[PDB]
Amino acid sequence: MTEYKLVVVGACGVGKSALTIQLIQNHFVDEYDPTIEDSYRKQVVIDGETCLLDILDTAGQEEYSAMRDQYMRTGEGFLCVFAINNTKSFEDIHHYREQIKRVKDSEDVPMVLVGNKSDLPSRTVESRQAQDLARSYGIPFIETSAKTRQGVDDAFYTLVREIRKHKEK
Amino acid sequence: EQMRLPSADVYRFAEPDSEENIIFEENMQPKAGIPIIKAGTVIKLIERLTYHMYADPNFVRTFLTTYRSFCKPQELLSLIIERFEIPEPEPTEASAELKRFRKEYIQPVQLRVLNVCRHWVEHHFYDFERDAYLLQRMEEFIGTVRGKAMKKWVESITKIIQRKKIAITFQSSPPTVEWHISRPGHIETFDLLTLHPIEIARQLTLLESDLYRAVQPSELVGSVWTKEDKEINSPNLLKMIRHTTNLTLWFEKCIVETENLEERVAVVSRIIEILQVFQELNNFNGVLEVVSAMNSSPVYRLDHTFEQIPSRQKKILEEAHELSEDHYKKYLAKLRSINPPCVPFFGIYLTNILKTEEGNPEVLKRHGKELINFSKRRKVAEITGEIQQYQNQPYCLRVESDIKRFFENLNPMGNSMEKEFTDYLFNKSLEIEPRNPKPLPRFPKKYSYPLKSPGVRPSNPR
Ligand SMILES: O=C(CO)N1CCc2ccccc2C1
Repeated sequence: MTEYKLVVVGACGVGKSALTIQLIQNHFVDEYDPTIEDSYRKQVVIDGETCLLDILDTAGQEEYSAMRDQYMRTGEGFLCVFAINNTKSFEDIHHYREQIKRVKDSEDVPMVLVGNKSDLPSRTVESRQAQDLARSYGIPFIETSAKTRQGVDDAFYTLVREIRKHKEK
Repeated sequence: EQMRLPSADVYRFAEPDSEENIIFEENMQPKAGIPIIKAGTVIKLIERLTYHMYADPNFVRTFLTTYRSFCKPQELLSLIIERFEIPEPEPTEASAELKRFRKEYIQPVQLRVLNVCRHWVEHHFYDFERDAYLLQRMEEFIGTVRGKAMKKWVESITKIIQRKKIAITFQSSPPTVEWHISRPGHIETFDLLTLHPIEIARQLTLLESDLYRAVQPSELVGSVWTKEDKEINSPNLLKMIRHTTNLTLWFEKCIVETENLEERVAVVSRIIEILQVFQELNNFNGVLEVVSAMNSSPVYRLDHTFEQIPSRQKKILEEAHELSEDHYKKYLAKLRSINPPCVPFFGIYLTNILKTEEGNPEVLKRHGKELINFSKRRKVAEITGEIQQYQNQPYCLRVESDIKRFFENLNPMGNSMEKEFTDYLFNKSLEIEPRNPKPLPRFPKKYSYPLKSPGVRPSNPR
């Protein structure tokens, strides 16, 4: 069984946690203990190929800025997450992408842009702006809603697809 | 016989337990036989915080650490006062029911409320420092309390309140302070290679231990270090992280600004020696600040430098790096297995508190009624409790105040911003060891003193 080491990155106050939590946790239980191994590993079928996702989310450690390379180096594919109500988190994405390319020593690293909606304040980043940025990087864009679970699977499955299209090459 | 309390119309904590106001986890409190509360209304949580049948120190600590997400401090004080002020049941034309009720309901409950006040004032005094009217109300409540049973507790609380309004030496001999090339008092000469590596690691372990120990649960509960007021609410956690970040960057800088290959090999080698001593001291914060530097993009790519690193030190570094692998699997097991003193890596705790708070609901609903999810808070209080267990025991090491100063005032970034500085480190890495196919240049030596390490073993006996 193929295992994909995925890494979530983004600014604090953004819902990175919710994204990964909502993927892992059962569709209808709101229970989560992040200490145990099942917290970050999940078996899934994507395009009829069973595989194992290992997700690294270091949410809460954003101030340890010198550890980003360490954490990013562990990954094959990356979700670059911003919050649709925080313009600054959107503007920081270019920095994250650049640092990933540098760490992986590659111009073409499997990557998806994810814009997450949680709760108020209201949207400051229109989806078009994000579609445009994603297009300039040549990567997919997925918008998600943490609380309704909309987009969560799509975000992760799209990154796995990106990894497969990268490896066949 | 049961007990016959007043009606809920007169005293709200009389209401019986039901699925609509209190629910339990299926297991029983360790050491103590008490049921584990999963969720309840604030009224029921306060009833059980001050319960007549038994004391519950675990619930009290957990509640007072985590309550502020669901109940404001002023509201808590109002509720425990309301709890305290118990009226009697009504008719019995006259004392069978009453002497029992006084001795088995009123007196215990009142003692429990005093115990809550005592723990609140002793262990969470910050609520009072930040809201002087909260302290005013507590002092006039405590002055109100009457009984002879109560006097000794009231006196004790009043003593703690006065102590709180007010503004290290060893078990036996610490080891001898170690000096290499820089001599005592000559702070102007201090550098990575000129200080003794043992003493670098020791003095950094002392800084990082004190930093780890100053962090309080008030800076962590509610994930406050990630919110806009983090500098107001989490100043000690932030100083701690900044120090760690500074040293990772200092190590990177020492490496890539040493342009001569041979000298750079000695620098990396010396840093691995410091890692070895961190590992001996159980300073895992130190271990990881070295591992982060080695894993940094400017350092990791220096294959000509790591080629010349002796195999013994290669293995030390590899073992240290493997602590971080698989979501810190081996770090977690190693930490569990060692005895204080130590300095944990804080980052895991931060992530776990955040994810716990984010991945569980604030309330659970039963029969249309909203219950505070207490188990969520318990989980957070377990983590803050684990942090505190490693804060009690200090290191048996002598401070050297000059070396301490040097590492406190270390500022590798200078006046530069993060991006500018890390791009500089990376461009420097490219300069000193260019990408294939470009050939490796040579660079002149910068160090006029000898490069050989004194090693990592103490120089004198006992
Ligand atoms: O050998 C090399 C470079 O070729 N390295 C690069 C830095 C590093 C980081 C973690 C674990 C081991 C190593 C050893």
